[PDB]
Amino acid sequence: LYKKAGSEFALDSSKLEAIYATSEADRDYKENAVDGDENTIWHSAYQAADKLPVSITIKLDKAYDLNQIDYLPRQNSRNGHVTEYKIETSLDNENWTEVRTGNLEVNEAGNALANRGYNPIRFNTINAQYLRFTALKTLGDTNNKYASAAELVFYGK
Ligand SMILES: CC(=O)N[C@@H]1[C@@H](O)[C@@H](O)[C@@H](CO)O[C@H]1O
Ligand SMILES: [Ca+2]
Repeated sequence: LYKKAGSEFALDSSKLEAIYATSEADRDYKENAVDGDENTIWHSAYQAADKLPVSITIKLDKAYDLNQIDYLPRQNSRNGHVTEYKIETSLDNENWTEVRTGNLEVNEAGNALANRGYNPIRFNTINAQYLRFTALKTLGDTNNKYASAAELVFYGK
């Protein structure tokens, strides 16, 4: 029911730009969520007053008909693994449509995502030049405080 990385629709990460994120920590910048690279992450701040939700806004080079993104969790650590999320889109970065909400399954222990590769998230084909991805629940040494993402893969025409 999903599509894999070899969909004719998989936008190239060169098409994407992270224009905004609630916060960023260390050297884990918003740009690392859409650089096509498993080995870089976006991580949000984890100071004392930092809590969820956090979100990141991806700008596309034109407006696309999107119907799926893949979420690639941080490969070396479960810190910031997103387990509940929200997806919104817009043409103008001011008026958002709420596309959907949802969860990703945890492993047996409950300490990391069950699927450590591309977790596909499909939705009904909507036209967009901006997508806001919002982490609602997350894992980490402290749960539900900070989020990370290794990649967001977009699909659309
Ligand atoms: C190298 C590394 O893992 N750094 C993490 C950091 O990204 C963040 O998750 C922080 C919050 O607890 O924990 C650190 O250990
Ligand atoms: Ca990356």
